Amino acid sequence: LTNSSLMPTLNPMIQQLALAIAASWQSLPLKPYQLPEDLGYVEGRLEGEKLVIENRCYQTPQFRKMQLELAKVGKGLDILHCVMFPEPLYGLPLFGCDIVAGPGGVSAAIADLSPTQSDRQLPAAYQKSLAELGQPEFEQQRELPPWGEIFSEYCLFIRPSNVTEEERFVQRVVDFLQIHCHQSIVAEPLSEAQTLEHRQGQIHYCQQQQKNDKTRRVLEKAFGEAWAERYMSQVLFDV
Ligand SMILES: C=CC1=C(C)/C(=C/c2[nH]c(/C=C3N=C(/C=C4\NC(=O)C(C)=C4C=C)C(C)=C\3CCC(=O)O)c(CCC(=O)O)c2C)NC1=O
Ligand SMILES: [Cl-]
Ligand SMILES: [Cl-]
Repeated sequence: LTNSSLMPTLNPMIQQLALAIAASWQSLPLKPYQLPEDLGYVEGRLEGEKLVIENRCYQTPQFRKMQLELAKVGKGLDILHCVMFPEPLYGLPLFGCDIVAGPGGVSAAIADLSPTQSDRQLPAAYQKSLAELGQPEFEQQRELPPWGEIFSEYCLFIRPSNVTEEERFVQRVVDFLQIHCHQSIVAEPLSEAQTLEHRQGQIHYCQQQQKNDKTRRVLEKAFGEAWAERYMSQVLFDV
C-alpha cells in the first residue's frame, strides 16, 4: 500500500483497516489473482463526480480470491471493500468488510465472517472463538437490509460515533482476521458433498451482495448500468 495514490487521501479509519488487512495477508503464500481484463486502477465519470478505484486481488491455496478495493467519489466519499473467498474444499466462512466515509466521518462500517453451510451457521470453532471476544458496545447500530440475511450473528454494522469506536471496530476486524487465519491452518478438508454445500453458500452470498443498490448506484453514476452490472457480477461477486 506504500504504492497507493489513494491511500494518503482516504479517511483515517479506512487507512487503518487497509493496513490491517494488508498486514494479515502479507506473509501468506500469495499469488496474484487476475481480475477480468486484469483490472488494476480504474476511473470513470459521466454527468457527476468521478469515481476512482484501486483493485488489488490475490489467491492462496486456501483462498480462491482475496480482494481489497479502495475507492473515492470526487472529494466527498471514500470506500474500502474487502472479501476473502475461500476454496469451498475447506469449508471456511467468508470474511468481508465495507467502510464508507465522507467529510462528516465514517457513515457505515460493516464486517463479518459469513456462513457458507446450508444450516446458515458458522463452523463450531468460529462460533466458539467469536463468542469469546464478547459483545462489543457501539452507540449507533444500523440494521442490515433484507439481502443482509447472508451475514452471521456476529456481523458488525455501525456508524462509529467517535475515535474510540473507530478503533474498537478496527480492532474487532483484526480479531476476526486472526481467528480466520488460524482456522484456515487447522481445517480439516471436507467431503465432496460438504464441498458442494459450501460452494452453494458462496454463490448465494454473491447473489445477495448483488442486491445492494448502494454499491450499484455509486458505480452507475460514474460508469453506467452495463459497466456496474459487469463490475458487480464479474469483478466483485463472481458466481
Ligand atoms: C466495491 C465498491 C463498493 C461501493 C461503491 C460501496 C458503496 C456503499 N456501500 C454502502 C452500504 C453497505 N455496504 C454493505 C456491506 C457490504 N458491501 C460489500 O461490498 C461487502 C463485502 C459487504 C459486507 C461484508 C451493507 C450491509 C451496507 C448497508 C446497505 C444499506 O444501508 O442498504 C453504501 C451506503 C453507506 C451508508 O449508508 O452510510 C455505499 C455508498 N461499497 C462497496 O464495496
Ligand atoms: Cl433487500
Ligand atoms: Cl445524488
